[PDB]
Amino acid sequence: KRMRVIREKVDATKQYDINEAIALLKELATAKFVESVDVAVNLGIDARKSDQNVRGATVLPHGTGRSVRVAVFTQGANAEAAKAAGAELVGMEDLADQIKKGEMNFDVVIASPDAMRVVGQLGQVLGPRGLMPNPKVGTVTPNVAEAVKNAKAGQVRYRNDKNGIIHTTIGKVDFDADKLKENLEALLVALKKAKPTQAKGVYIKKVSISTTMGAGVAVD
Amino acid sequence: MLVSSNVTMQFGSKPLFENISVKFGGGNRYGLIGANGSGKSTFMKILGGDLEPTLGNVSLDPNERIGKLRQDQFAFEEFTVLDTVIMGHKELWEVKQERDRIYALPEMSEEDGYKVADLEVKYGEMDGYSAEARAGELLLGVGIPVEQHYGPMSEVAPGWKLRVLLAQALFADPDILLLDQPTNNLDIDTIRWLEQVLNERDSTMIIISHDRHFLNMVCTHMADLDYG
Amino acid sequence: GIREKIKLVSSAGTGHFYTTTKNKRTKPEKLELKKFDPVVRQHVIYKEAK
Amino acid sequence: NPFIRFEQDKKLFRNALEVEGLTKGFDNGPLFKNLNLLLEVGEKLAVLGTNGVGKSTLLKTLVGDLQPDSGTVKWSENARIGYYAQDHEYEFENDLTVFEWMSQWKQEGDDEQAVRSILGRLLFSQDDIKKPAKVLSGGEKGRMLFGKLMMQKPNILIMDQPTNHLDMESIESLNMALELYQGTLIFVSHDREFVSSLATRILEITPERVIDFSGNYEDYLRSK
RNA sequence: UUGAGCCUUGAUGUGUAGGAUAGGUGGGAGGCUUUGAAGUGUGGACGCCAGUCUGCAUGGAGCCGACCUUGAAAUACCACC
Ligand SMILES: Nc1ncnc2c1ncn2[C@@H]1O[C@H](COP(=O)(O)OP(=O)(O)OP(=O)(O)O)[C@@H](O)[C@H]1O
Ligand SMILES: Nc1ncnc2c1ncn2[C@@H]1O[C@H](COP(=O)(O)OP(=O)(O)OP(=O)(O)O)[C@@H](O)[C@H]1O
Ligand code: NA
Ligand code: NA
Repeated sequence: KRMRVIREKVDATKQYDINEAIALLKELATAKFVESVDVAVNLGIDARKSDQNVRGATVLPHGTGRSVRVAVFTQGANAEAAKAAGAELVGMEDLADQIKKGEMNFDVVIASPDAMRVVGQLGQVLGPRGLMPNPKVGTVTPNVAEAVKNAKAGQVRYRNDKNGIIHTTIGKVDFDADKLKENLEALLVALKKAKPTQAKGVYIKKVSISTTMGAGVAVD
Repeated sequence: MLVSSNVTMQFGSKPLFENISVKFGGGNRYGLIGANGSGKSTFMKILGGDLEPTLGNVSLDPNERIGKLRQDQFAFEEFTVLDTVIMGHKELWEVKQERDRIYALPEMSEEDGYKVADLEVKYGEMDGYSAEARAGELLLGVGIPVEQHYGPMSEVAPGWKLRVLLAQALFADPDILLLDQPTNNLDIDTIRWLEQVLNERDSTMIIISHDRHFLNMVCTHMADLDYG
Repeated sequence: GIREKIKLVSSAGTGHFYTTTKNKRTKPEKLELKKFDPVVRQHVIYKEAK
Repeated sequence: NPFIRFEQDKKLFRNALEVEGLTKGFDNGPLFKNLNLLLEVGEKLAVLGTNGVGKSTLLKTLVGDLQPDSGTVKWSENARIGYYAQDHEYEFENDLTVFEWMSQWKQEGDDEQAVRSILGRLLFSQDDIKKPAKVLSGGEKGRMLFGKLMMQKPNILIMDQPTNHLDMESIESLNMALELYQGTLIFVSHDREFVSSLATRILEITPERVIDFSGNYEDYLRSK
């Protein structure tokens, strides 16, 4: 059906325009869903080399569309600040080992040096799917209030595959085509600024914006 | 391709091998021969980079994970059967041993918070979530069943100690330098299992065995190290 | 002839070296001597490296 | 070719081993049960099997550092046993020179010769008789063990796996030394044309049936 | 006829613990099924020989996903390779 009609309706060989593609993605509208669309950029890097990995984040003016349980698992000043800053819980070891198994999961996890219990409380399951606090990502910092403020402001994080293609949360289809621009360009600018100095050759070749249920198109 | 550039080593008061230089690279298997007491294992250590020569340079490959087998099949007797294989990969084993200083140190500092935050991330990059998942399956593939995975290495017959020490080198392995692989002499069934394993997979290898028939059936070159 | 030539490179950071001779086959062992280093104008330690 | 020659301190006559029942076990059902056999001052009886059968632990029980669950082994009252272990790391330790290690043996010998001479008969010089014992490599350590056996001069050589790290030029030197040796020995080497070279009383060992003494072991492999 | 490089398409891929031959990257829980199904009979090829797999009419429109032993989550799909 859709997989056999959209294939002939939209051609991925021709490189579309930003304005045409943002409209076409919303124009597909085959199945009914929240339609949380995303992107995929083919970075020119050697992910084989450890230093050319690009794990980072950027604060977006549209966030992700949903709030998570961004709590600071470090008892003390950071946890006290986060509790009033609007986390999902407080920082304690009752939910790290005795509750780390019973409790299913949260959205995010920040850390502080006051009680670095979360460094082992997650163990293998808590951060096995990407829940550990990145020291370079800023999650594990003393400023629990600042971390909670950034999490409320909507700092979206991105990583790399084993070949160097970045895909990450960018926003829902409920945000208009005009609003898509200050998300796409903001993410691209942040990635360009944070690009490693050891990036030989052309480091951006192909941007493809895709739907959760639909396909993807070559934007530029 | 790893290259030796005028390598000399002087043990005692007379040079062992004088100003050697040769190129290793490709899907070939440079088995090397030499009388005991004359280079061989020392040259293998130089190539691996564990020991530096008195003159010359290793001219190492950039990050191609030299995977090695040692001469001693009894040097591992306290680390368990499932511990040796996971310790084969350096950057994983070192990070694991350092991260093991969390549950054993009841005091954490501000810098230590950053360090525990980033070492777990490095562990995730190095696949610590599957570090023990990728080891038991290889250990079963070589022919070591489950019942002795967590048992100590001491309670293993040496013909299987070698079977596990070989698997210790099988973690994303180009450029495997195998020291004396026989000794603790394999039956011959284990020897043919070895030869099929070695000559089926494609990589650059350096054998040092003394078995003429095994070397005939395996290797294509002979990097003899005899006179100087 | 039999005594080879060696240079004691200074350990004060500057590029300076005294050159002497050493019997190179009794045992490999670098020479450590405290010799004057004119560039820094002090008596520093001199480790050998040819 | 390292010139190695095994002498005999005192010649025993009647018979040496005379073992009745061992039944040694570690974790599973005993690797063997009876193994009743005699020696009669013979030669070898090249114990052999597959990897993990328990030939090394059988030799351990015979040499007495491990005792069976219940049984008797006993040796002749004049029996002097030289032992070459499968793994020898408890020996090359305590940071001695080659000279000191080789001199810690010997019965009544001058410090300068008959101990610095047995070293030179097997590929060692003045520049090597001062390097530490714990640094030699493989075949050199095995050769040092051979030298200690040559100086101890034992009647019965247990010699677990002698051909491990040898040169393929020391292998036949040891072969000739063993076939010219006039004492009693056992050995569990897995080599084909070593057992085929000199074995007479070959004893195979299996989890169920322990065969013994077909002959040259060529007739053994022919009957099998 | 046999190599090497590229484009496109189609096949292609377990454990230790299983209802199951799970590549990650995590986006998500509701799509997928009738531009004819659930399952039935017909076999190609591959096959850590258990199974995937696709030409095929008829039979006519249920299945899947979630929970779940688990290091991981499931051809609920898609993009990136
Ligand atoms: N650290 C050392 N210091 C001094 N001499 C050494 C050292 N290591 C080894 N030797 C000696 O120098 C030579 C180098 O030994 P090496 O380990 O290279 O032997 P090898 O040829 O690999 O032997 P084998 O065939 O038995 O494995 C040997 O003769 C040894 O006795
Ligand atoms: N200390 C021990 N504890 C438990 N099991 C042991 C112990 N020592 C040996 N075994 C077991 O006994 C069997 C034989 O051990 P042994 O060391 O005698 O081997 P082998 O047959 O001589 O083989 P190889 O010399 O080639 O290693 C093996 O199954 C081994 O796991
Ligand atoms: Na060696
Ligand atoms: Na043995």
